[PDB]
Amino acid sequence: AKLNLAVLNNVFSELLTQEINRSATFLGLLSKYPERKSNIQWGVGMGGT
Amino acid sequence: NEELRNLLEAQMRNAVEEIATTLNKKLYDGSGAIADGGLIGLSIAASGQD
Repeated sequence: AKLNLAVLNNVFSELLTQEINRSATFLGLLSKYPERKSNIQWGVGMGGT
Repeated sequence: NEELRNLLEAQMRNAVEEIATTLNKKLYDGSGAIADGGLIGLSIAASGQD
């Protein structure tokens, strides 16, 4: 077609396919807690008696 | 920590529970033995000993 071969359109389709593995499994169950302090600090007991 | 305030009562409970966990520790092996608590035990109560 010597007419309308230089004036075509180049539309895509609605077919984006996600190809990356972006998942959070172990983060998704750690029972997230807030904290307003410089460092969490607790006590650990040993033996001795 | 509301367990370590009363230092007499907390250490008394560790003292009794250390008597108990060394009592059955030296109950499988008594051997008479003034240093061992005075038990005869079970290492010679279930053998060919006297």
